[PDB]
Amino acid sequence: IQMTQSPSSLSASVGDRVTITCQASQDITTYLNWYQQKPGKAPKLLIYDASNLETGVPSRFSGSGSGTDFTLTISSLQPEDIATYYCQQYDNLFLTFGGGTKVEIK
Amino acid sequence: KHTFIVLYVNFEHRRGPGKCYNCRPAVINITLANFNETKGPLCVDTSHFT
Amino acid sequence: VQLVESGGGLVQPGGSLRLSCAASGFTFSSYAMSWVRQAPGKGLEWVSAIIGSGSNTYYADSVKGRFTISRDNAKNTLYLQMNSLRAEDTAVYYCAKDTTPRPLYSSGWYGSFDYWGQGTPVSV
Ligand SMILES: *[C@@H]1O[C@H](CO)[C@@H](O[C@@H]2O[C@H](CO)[C@@H](O[C@@H]3O[C@H](CO)[C@@H](O)[C@H](O)[C@@H]3O)[C@H](O)[C@H]2NC(C)=O)[C@H](O)[C@H]1NC(C)=O
Ligand SMILES: *[C@@H]1O[C@H](CO)[C@@H](O)[C@H](O)[C@H]1NC(C)=O
Repeated sequence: IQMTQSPSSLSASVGDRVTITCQASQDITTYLNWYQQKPGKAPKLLIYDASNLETGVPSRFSGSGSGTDFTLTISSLQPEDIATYYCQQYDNLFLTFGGGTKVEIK
Repeated sequence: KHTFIVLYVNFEHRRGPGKCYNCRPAVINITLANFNETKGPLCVDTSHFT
Repeated sequence: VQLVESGGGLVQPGGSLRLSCAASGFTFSSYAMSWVRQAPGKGLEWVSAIIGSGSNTYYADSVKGRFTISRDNAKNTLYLQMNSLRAEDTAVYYCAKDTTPRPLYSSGWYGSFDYWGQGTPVSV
């Protein structure tokens, strides 16, 4: 199993409604989760089961998808959101990470 | 002789328009390996089992 | 819930290392934990995983047959047995905790990691 994240990099300004997607290449149904990666730091969990907001994360994040496609949306970009993002599946014990993506300031 | 009494439990939420999570699960998998109701209960007959 | 690692350094290819990661602030035996490394300029690649009871171990294909994963529930510690390190293993390693608590008598699924440690890079 392999997953592709598109786009690899994009730039946006404060308040932009950034939308990002990653493809699973197989029927994953709902076993997907999103992560936060501020470079120079270890990752953190953002959304699990592709739709649940973790208790330690602000409500400005949302996600949806099923089957083979999956999407992550940011309601409004804030100055600390500039960091690497990652999607990873758990429909198989040999779990894999996505191709990676980076958001940039503008 | 060794007999393995393996119990498998699996359940999931009903796929549909509602992405509810705190609700009770709707579909239930419970199996007992070679258990088969028409044949009767699975009784261990070997000296050792787990 | 704090995670701290150790064992970073430089060794000639073909040697062995004893990586470690200590955990505290939660019931150690109730959560599966995994090792993952990030190569310089690349993303995250999974190394190995283990169940809370330590009865089952998992490895990726590129990692298969090369290293051994172990854990000690008495001391709340994680160990990774580095063996025959190739040049492509030069990266930074992270120990993570699975979010689902499972009974000690149960072998179950994992995947939704929530807490991570500081990290420990290695060179070969
Ligand atoms: C309810 O859950 C049980 C869990 O046991 C499911 O049974 C499992 O079904 C799959 C698909 O048929 C089996 O996988 C394949 O089975 C053959 C058997 O010879 C094996 O050669 C393949 O390598 C592969 O494992 C699986 O083994 C089987 N497990 C058992 C213990 O029977 C069942 O399908 C589930 N049903 C529903 C409706 O969710
Ligand atoms: C096992 O149970 C099925 C029903 O699920 C029954 O039709 C079948 O005959 C049983 N198997 C044997 C080998 O008797």
